[PDB]
Amino acid sequence: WEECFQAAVQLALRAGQIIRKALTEETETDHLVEDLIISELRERFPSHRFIAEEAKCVLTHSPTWIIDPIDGTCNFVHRFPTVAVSIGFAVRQELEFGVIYHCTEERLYTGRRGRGAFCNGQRLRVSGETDLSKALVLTEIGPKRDPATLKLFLSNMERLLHAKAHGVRVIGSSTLALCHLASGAADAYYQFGLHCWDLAAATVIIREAGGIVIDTSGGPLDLMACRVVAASTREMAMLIAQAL
Amino acid sequence: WEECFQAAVQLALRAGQIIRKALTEETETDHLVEDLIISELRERFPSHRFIAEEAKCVLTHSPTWIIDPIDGTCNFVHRFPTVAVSIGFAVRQELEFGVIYHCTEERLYTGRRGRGAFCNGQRLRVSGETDLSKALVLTEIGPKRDPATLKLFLSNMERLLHAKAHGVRVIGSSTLALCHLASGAADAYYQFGLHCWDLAAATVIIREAGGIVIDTSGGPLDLMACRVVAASTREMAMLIAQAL
Repeated sequence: WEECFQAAVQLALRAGQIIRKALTEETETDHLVEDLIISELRERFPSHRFIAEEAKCVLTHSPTWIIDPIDGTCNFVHRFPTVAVSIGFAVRQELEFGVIYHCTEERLYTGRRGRGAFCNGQRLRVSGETDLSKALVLTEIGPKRDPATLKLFLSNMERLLHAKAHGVRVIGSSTLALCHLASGAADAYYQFGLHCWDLAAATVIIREAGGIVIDTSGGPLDLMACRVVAASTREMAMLIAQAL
Repeated sequence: WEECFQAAVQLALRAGQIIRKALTEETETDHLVEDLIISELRERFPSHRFIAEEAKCVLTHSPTWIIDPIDGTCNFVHRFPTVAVSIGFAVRQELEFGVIYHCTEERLYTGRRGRGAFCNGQRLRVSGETDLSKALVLTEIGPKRDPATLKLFLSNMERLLHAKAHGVRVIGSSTLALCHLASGAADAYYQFGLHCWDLAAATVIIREAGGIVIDTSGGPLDLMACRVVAASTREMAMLIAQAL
């Protein structure tokens, strides 16, 4: 699906341009970026479907765009330089390609079904680490600050920390957090209550890099489940969904 | 102390390229960096003292060097690109200059007392956030994990999130975390069990940047205390401090 993949690449970094020059300044950009991507993909393929924030995440069987104009909202506002656009694409209720741009570091993350995953030219591949005790695991807080998700939050980290994890990292971006996964920079990821536009693109990439992406339970991924376990190995992934 | 400062700067940079180098492969470097700096400065200023990993943080009034060849050790071995070199300087029992160089993303942070703070030649200024509820806070698990130092991490964390804090960030580099604080991309920092060589250099940069660096307890910094609270505003430092 080249013309579309190319539309994704071309837009992800034009958006990525808009956000870099925006970060220099001292919600508008979001919409700007949103309405940029979605209006052009729209009347580029007027009959395609979309799934971005602006129930649920119900993926049909038709060619669907799954978009997050700005991932790293909060980071943006504090100008924490961990900000991203993520454009995923599905066909036949399968994830086709993904394109995730690190606006700051200028790293185009791409992933096509069966054709591998690359960051800036060269190929990516996960780690294969299977021993959780030797692993660097990623996760994120969340927008919602209810005492039930926050207790949750603290519950899973203890489990992961009592699971004897090498180190934990939370960077304010699930999209980039997972791209770290895909490239080997980390060995596992988890999170509850996260929308699927933050998931779609990263998954094809993580998969194409040789990794695994499942439901938190250890079962298969469920886009509407709003959760994830992404790992370097299905072993690692299993250890993580077990703990918690 | 112009002579000295450019000594660390050139070593932070020398060490850095070596780090970036060695990172390129697929901890002997840490020794290479340790020597790389302590050696030179040793010959250069043989009358000086060294505070480094090898009582520990007993600072006199003599001209003393506080060094961490590599901050972000676990990150190194994982290839997680959050690794830093730390060379701090004190004279007459006060912090004089600090130099921190994000090896990978190639940033040389510096700060000299009276002479403000910088990164790559641009003047740094703390954020100026006093509203803890609007704060991006950074911390670190730390070294040990013995249950003692691991349920504290979760008590602190739980407390912080409990205070309706914007977000939490752990990136696996104390000095880099603390540099973000200087830059303005974060609002505060807190940690229990971090050594002075991680903290000497950063405290200088945060101070010269307009930030406040204090003891965990709200009191002033006690370098032999292996703990810190740093923040954009004394206002913030308190709201954090009175959460702990």
